[PDB]
Amino acid sequence: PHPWFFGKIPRAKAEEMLSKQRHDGAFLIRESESAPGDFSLSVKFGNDVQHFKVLRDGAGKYFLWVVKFNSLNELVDYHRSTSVSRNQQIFLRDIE
Amino acid sequence: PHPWFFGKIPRAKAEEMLSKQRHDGAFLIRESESAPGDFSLSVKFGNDVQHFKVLRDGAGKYFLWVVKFNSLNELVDYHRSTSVSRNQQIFLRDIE
Ligand SMILES: C[As](C)(=O)[O-]
Repeated sequence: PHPWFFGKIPRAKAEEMLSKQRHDGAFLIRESESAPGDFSLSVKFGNDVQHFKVLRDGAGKYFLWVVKFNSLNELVDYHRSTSVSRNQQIFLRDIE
Repeated sequence: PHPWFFGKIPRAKAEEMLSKQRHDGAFLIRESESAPGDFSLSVKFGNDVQHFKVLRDGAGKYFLWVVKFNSLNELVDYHRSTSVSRNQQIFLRDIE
């Protein structure tokens, strides 16, 4: 079916299992104990095993985090080294 | 105080100006004509000029475009190459 989707299992169990795997990035998507319905992402990284809430927006799309800005300026700067277009490498550069 | 803000200049005027510039990336921010109140980004690129809508979210943040997925599958594979931590470099690796 899916080697990474162990459905509903305890956060502890996961933490237990992952702490064994011998590689950073070892993960699995389980069903949250706390907030039902929502899935969580457990991953091993070093001497720990972190979790990430699998967020969903209005539209239903999935995502772990996205990049938004507090000011036009913060947006601009960011986009001097990260494309403004989603299908073309376009980086902002001063006029001039 | 800001060399890239051109207040309320016609979209056409922007193009005109920007098209003269010599570097892919030249740009300016203006008050959308077609949207009294919103800001738009004009960036010179290739023989033409592209325009972007500076969007705002329910929290009133600024952004141009984000990365979200229609399926958990998509989200995972994507995160094999892209960190899942906005503060740490962690890439998904299958379990053993
Ligand atoms: C948030 As959790 C650990 O219950 O998936």
